[PDB]
Amino acid sequence: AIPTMSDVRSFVARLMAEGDPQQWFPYRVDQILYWPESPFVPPIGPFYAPFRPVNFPFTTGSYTVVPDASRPLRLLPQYRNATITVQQADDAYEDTALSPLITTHGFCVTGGVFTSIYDISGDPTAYPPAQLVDAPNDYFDRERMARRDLFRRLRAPADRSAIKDRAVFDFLASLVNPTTANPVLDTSFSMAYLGASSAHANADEPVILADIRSGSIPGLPIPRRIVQFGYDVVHGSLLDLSRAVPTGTFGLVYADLDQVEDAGTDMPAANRAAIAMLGTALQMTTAGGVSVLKVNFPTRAFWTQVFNLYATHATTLHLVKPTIVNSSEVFLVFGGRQSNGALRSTTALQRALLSLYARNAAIDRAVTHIPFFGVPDDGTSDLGIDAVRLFDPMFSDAVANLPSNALASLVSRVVPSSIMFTRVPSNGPVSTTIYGKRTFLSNRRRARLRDVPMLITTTLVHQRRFTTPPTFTLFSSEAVPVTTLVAAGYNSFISEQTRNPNLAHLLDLGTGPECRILSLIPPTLQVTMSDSRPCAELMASFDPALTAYVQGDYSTAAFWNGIRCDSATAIFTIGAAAAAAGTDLIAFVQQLIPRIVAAGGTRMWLQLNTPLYEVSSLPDLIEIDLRDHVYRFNGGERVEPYADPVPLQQAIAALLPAAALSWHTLSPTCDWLPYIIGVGSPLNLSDINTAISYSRLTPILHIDTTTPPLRVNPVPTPLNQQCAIRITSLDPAAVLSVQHNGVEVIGGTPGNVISVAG
Amino acid sequence: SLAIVSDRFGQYSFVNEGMRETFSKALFDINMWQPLFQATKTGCGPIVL
Repeated sequence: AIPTMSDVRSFVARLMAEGDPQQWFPYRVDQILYWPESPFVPPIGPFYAPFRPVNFPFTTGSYTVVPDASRPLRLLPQYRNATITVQQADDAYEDTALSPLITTHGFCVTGGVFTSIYDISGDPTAYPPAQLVDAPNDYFDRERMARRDLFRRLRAPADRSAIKDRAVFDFLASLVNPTTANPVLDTSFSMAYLGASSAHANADEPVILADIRSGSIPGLPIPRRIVQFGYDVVHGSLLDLSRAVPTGTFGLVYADLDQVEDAGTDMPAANRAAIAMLGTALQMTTAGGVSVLKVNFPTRAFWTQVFNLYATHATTLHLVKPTIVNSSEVFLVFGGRQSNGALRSTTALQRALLSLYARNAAIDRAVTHIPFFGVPDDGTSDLGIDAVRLFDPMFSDAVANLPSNALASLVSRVVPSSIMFTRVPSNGPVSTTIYGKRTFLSNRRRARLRDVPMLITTTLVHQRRFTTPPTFTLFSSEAVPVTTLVAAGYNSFISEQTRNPNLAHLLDLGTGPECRILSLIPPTLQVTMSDSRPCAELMASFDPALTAYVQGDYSTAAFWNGIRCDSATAIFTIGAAAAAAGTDLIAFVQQLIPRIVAAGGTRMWLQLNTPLYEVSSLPDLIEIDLRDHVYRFNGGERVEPYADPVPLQQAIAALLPAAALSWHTLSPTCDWLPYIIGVGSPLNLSDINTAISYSRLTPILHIDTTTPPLRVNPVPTPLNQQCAIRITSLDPAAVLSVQHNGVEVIGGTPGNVISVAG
Repeated sequence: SLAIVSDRFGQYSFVNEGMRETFSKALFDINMWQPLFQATKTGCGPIVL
C-alpha cells in the first residue's frame, strides 16, 4: 500500500543487478506491446507496439493473493529430461550451500519405556554357571561408550527412576498366591531403599517415595517404613552400604548400586562390590524377605557368586530391565530370603540374557553411526544437513544450469526422503533456501546414478509468495506402528540378497511411484520393476545399471510372461491383489505358483496377511473376519485379505513341498530397527512391541525354489506333548544346528544346548 | 618424440570436416520441431555442436 523503506531498499537492490530485456525502445516514442493484450488506447505521444515484432511467449492471468506462509514448505521434485554431470551437480551444490550449520539433534527416542522380564521356572535341571555364556569381552570400548552417551542424551524424560520402580513394583505385586488369597506383601509393610539419591528431577527426592507413601501402587497399598540410605541423601543417613552397617531388618530390600567410579577397567572390583552389598542385603532381610539388586555390569563370575553363596537360602529368582536407554543394568529381584532353596540357572534366564545382550549390541552398532554433539557438516556422517540456497530466485528453466543443477544435486543427495524449499521473507537478496538430510540410504541411490535430472522448474514457480525459513532439525517426531513394520520387511530384503548380501537379480512386485526399492538394493544389483501405476518421477530414466521397468499389473491373465529374475518381492501387495480379484486365496496363490514356476526365479517373497499361530485380534489395528477371510484394518478402512495358517499349509502340502520354507523372524530381533533409526526417526519402545505383535499376523513368507524341501509338522499331539516328523536327505552323522537367530536350542549331537521346555 | 594430447578427457584428433558438416545438419532435423519439443518439455535446447 504505502511501500516501506525496507521494501523499496530491497527492491532497488534487486534491480541494480544484471540481465537484459528483449523489447528495447527508441527514445522518440513509447512502445506498448504488439501482442494486443495491453489495453492501448490512443495516447498523445506513444505510437503503439514495439516496431519490431520478434518472438517470445506471453499469456493472461491474474495473481493469486497468497499471504506470507509462516511455515517451511515441502517439495515434490518432478523431473525434467535435462541431466547434468555429477561433478557439476556437486560443484553447484558447493557453490550455493548454506551448509555447514549446527544441527539441532532432537531425539533418538520419544518414549523409552519397556519391561524386560527374567524369571523362575521349574525347568532348571543341570544348568550351572558353566552353562552361562559370558558377557561381551569388549563391552568397554571408546566407540561403545560414545554410543551410550549419544543415545542417553537423545532421550529426555527426566522421570527415569519413576517409570523404573512403578514397573518393578507392579511386577513384584503380581505374585498373588491362591493358598493365601493374598500377594506376597500386605499393607503397611517395609522398604529398605538403599543406594539413595537427591533426585533433582522436579522433586529433590526420589520421585517414587512420595507416591508410594500416599498410595500410588496399583493393587498393593501403602508401606509403613522407608529409608533413604546412601551418599547423596537428604532424608535418611550417610552409610557405606556395601560394608557392614547397622543391622536393621527389612522386608523389601531395594539395593541400588550407583556405580560411581572412573576406572571401569577393574572388572574384579566391580563384581566384588556387588557381592559385598548382596551380603549386606541378606543380613538385612526379615524371615522370608525379598530383595532387589540393581547391578550395572553383569558377568558369569557374579552369577556364580550369587548361586554359590546365596541360592541355598533363597526360594525364588526374578530379574528385570527397565528399557529406557541402551545399557546393561539389571535388577536382581530375589524372593524368599533366609530360607532353604535349591535354585539353579534357568532356560528362561538364559534366553533372556541372550536377548538382552543382543538388543544392546544391535542398537549399539547403529547408534555408533549417529553424529555427535557439536558436529559441523563433514559430508561423512551417516546423517546430516545439506541445504543449498537460491540468491534471488532464478528458477527459470533447464538452460539456466547453475540453479537447476544445484537443486538437482541436492535432490540426488537426499533421494526422496527430505526435501524443503522456502522463499524467505527478507529484505535484500530474497533467499530461496532448499533443505535436506543425508542418509546411508539416499547415498545408495546416488551411487546408482548416471546423472542428475534437472527437475521441472514450473512446480517450484507456482509459489508466488513469501515462505518462511526452516528451523533446521536432524530428528523429527515419532514412530508410526505401520511404518516400523514396513521398514522391517525392507530391512529383511536388504539383508537377504541372494546368498547373504551377495548381489541380486530381482523384481519388484508393485513398484511404488517413488521407487524406494532402489535405495534398498545395492547399486550393483540387477533389477526388474513392475510399476503397475504409471510412474514418471525418477522412474526409468537411467537404465545403465539394469533398471528394467515393466509397466502394468501382473495379476491379470498373461503379462508375467516376459519377466525373469531370482527374487520376487511382494509385501502387502498380494493381499490387495487377491481382494481385487474376488477369489479363493487358494486358487489365486495356486495360479501364482505355476506362473512363477515358468520363470528363472528363486526368492519368492510372499507377504500375505496370515497368522503364524493362534489368532488374536488387534484392536485399533487388525480385526479378523473369517466368513470372508479378510482383515478389517483400523486405519480408516483397509480391506487386507487374510489366511489361517493351516489352510495355507494345507494348500502347500497338497500341491508340493519342493521348496525352502522360511518365515521372517522380526518379532524378537532388534536388527531391523537400525533401519528406522537411520531415517532420522524418533523411535518408540511401546510402538515397537505393538508392531511386534502385528508382524505375527503380517509376516513375509519367504519361499525359495531351487532348494531342499523343509519339513514342518506341528499338528499331532501338541498339548505340551510332541510333534513327529523326519528331516530328509542328510548325512548319516548329522550335526543338527537348529537355532533361533543365534539361539541354539537344538544342536543335534551337540546336546549341551537343549534349552527347550520339552 | 610425440605424445598424444589429452585423450584423458579432451584433446583428441583434428575433427572430420565432413563429419562436422554432416552432424550439424542432423541437429537441424530436430530444430525443425523446436517449438514442439519445447512445448513437450523434452530437453529441447538446441545443442550447438
